[PDB]
Amino acid sequence: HHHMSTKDLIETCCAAGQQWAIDNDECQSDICRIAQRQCCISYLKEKSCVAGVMGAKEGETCGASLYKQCCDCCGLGLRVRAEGQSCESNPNLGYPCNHVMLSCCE
Amino acid sequence: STKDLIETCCAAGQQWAIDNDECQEIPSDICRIAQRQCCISYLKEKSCVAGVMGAKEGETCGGVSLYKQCCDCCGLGLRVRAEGQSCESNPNLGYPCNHVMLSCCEG
Amino acid sequence: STKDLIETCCAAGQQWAIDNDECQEIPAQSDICRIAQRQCCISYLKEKSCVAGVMGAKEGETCGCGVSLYKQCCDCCGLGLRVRAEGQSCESNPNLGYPCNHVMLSCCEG
Amino acid sequence: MHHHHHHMSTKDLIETCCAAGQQWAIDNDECQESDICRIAQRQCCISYLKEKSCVAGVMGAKEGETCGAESLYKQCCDCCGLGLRVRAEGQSCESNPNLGYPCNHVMLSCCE
Amino acid sequence: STKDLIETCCAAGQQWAIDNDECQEIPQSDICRIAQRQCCISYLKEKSCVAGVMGAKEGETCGGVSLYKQCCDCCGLGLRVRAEGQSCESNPNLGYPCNHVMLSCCEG
Amino acid sequence: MSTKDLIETCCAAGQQWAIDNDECQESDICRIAQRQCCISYLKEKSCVAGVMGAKEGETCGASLYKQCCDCCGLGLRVRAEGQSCESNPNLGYPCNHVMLSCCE
Amino acid sequence: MHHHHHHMSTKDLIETCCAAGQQWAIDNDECQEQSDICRIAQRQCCISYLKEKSCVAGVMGAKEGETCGAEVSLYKQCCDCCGLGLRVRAEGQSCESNPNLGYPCNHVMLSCCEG
Amino acid sequence: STKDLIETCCAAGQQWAIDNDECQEIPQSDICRIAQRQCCISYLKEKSCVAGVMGAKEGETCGCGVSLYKQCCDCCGLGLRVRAEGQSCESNPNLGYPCNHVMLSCCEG
Repeated sequence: HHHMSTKDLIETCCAAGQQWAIDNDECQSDICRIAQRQCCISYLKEKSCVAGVMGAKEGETCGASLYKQCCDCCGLGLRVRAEGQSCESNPNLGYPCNHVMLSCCE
Repeated sequence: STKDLIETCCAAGQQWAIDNDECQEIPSDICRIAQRQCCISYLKEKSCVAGVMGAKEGETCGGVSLYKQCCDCCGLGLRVRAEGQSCESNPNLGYPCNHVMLSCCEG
Repeated sequence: STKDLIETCCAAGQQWAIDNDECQEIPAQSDICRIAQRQCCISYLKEKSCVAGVMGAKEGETCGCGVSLYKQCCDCCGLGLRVRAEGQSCESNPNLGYPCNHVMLSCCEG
Repeated sequence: MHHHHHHMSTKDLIETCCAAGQQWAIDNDECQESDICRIAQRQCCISYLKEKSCVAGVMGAKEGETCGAESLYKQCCDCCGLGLRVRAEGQSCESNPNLGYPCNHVMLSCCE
Repeated sequence: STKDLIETCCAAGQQWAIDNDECQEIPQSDICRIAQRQCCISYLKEKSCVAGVMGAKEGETCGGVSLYKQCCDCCGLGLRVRAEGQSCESNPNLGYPCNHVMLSCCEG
Repeated sequence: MSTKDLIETCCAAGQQWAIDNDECQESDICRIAQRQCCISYLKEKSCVAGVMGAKEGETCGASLYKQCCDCCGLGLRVRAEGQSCESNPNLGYPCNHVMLSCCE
Repeated sequence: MHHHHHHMSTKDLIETCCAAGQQWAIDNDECQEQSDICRIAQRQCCISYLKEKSCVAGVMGAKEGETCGAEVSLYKQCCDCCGLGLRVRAEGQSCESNPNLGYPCNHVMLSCCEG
Repeated sequence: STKDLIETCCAAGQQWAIDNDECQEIPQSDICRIAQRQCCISYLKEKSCVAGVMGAKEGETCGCGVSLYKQCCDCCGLGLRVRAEGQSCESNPNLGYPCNHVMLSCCEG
């Protein structure tokens, strides 16, 4: 077994997952596995998203993915800003698209 | 305007999500991006809400579906609440997992 | 239980309201659940739009198949404001309905 | 141009136009019918029709009528039906303010 | 005299407006043709404007030389302000006759 | 925003749109005020150009350019004949005003 | 969201949920039936009731000559353990507590041996 | 004698439990088989129970085998929570054995 509350186990397994994501670029007792996987995936998602945003700002192609999603959503904001128009929050775009579009627009 | 075009193409995307339950064969870059993103967001939020309800109903938790993710994350919050403990925000869990865990933990 | 199902489906409805600004296309499901979902979705949007409406009126905005009470609560608040502005006290008028009466009184008193 | 001016207080105007609205609702079943007056008229007109349709809805549910598919008739029928189903299961009614007004009140009344 | 010719040709233009509801067709001197056309257009404009004002006051949806829509819209501005218990302010940027019509509808 | 302020705001936007772009394609209250102030600006500008055209001896054509050019031309022709100007309100606005101004 | 809160002590909640569990066991023979405290107490009291009942049936089974079974319910266990005590008694030997048999086997063996 | 056979087969069962952590394939008279199985199960039950209790005291939150790990952890947890509230422990035999005993033990100090 383990000798740890459910809250502490979540914290512990979350940190392990993040650490696994940093160590390896992939996310390969149920409570622990869920927290591990979720924190692993979130780290890789946020990283790919930030790379995507930087890609758009640098003029790089988004492709044809959180890289692509964040690149495209940043591109929306850039194009609006380029037209001299003000940015408006559109929650229908979802997360993180809306936030990314606004950030790139402002 | 670009703002109105986004709104228009966003509504088309939502409508496509309702009609087909997928965003793969969806039909300017601005329009295509807004369509796809609003299509995906709709399916994500729908599957997430279903997932939360699943967890509260005692279902086993186990494309764009957040059914499993939201079910799992809700389940974290429920288990902590069931132990009489308070939950703490953990942004490392990501979105919407953190928010869903907290919501399920605090009622 | 039915009570827990109502709570569960109610929270789903509220969550749907927060996520999308509508309850018309709220997505193998029981009537009890569908009713609670829709009703909690609508209540959330009504209360939110109402509070926004009240703030609108107090900030000097002139209001004059959805569920928004923006306009209603703005107008009803405006009634109370105008009475207050004339130095008069308000009187409860339940015929105005809910939440118009309550909102008018609240805006009339302070 | 000459016009007829009146100097009725806002409070009195609200009362007056409210009574007119209610009376219009009673006379005709629609609310097609100064901003102060128009708001009070419409709101009192609509409240009357809403309360009436709501009470009809409650009676509908208690009689076993269908509420409709996918309106205050329908809303109050559905909300009453929640309370009825809970009562039918032998369970006690719990206030749920999240259901809003008048749904919560109607659910409780039909439950108890 | 030129003054009398203007009056004469002006009355002809008004008459043409009444008869035919347009000013494209001419029923001779530049002075006369100009006065005819201008008085024809003015008559149709003022008529359509007054109809537009009445439309707005009667609750009609608003909307060539016709000012029906313009005067209906501009009246509607004044009505809405009046309905809110506020006084109107002259705004010359609205142009003529929009400003005048808005004010008239706002005052009563 | 109050209705009065919204009218002012949307009016100024319309004028600004007219100045920026030479056309008026661009709440109902806001859209009406925008369009009306846009159109008035373009109308007054074309009218003033028309008046200047007439005074410079330019042809009016065979439009507020043409209207104001023609109306100015009435006043010019009366003045040229040595006759005094008389207000004729039946000519309407701005024709009457323009004719008088060009006549005096 | 509005929620209904209650503030019952842990001790009272245990008592309450324990009584519910026992009642459920009496009403229905399963223990399938929101806080962990309540769920634990309910389940434990439900299962204990069914265990003690099946055990007593098992003891009576052994005394009546019934087969215990082969290879929640303590029917078999208590029947077998009673049978141990009966066989010792049948040999004219005195009963000796053997705690290694565990609970309730030891107690049941002794009772059947002496009784 | 029957008594000695019980003791013998009981010790075999215990020994099997110590060697392997199971009694499902416990490898002959009925008396012997019963004693073997029962002593095997009791040993694993008591062991898992004591581990469970220690788990709860060390801050673990536990809420078709023979393990009492979870049961004894949960029951200990009841006693701990009551003690943590400053309240006195009350015996509740309806909780059964060993839940009641374990709850009390964890409650008292």
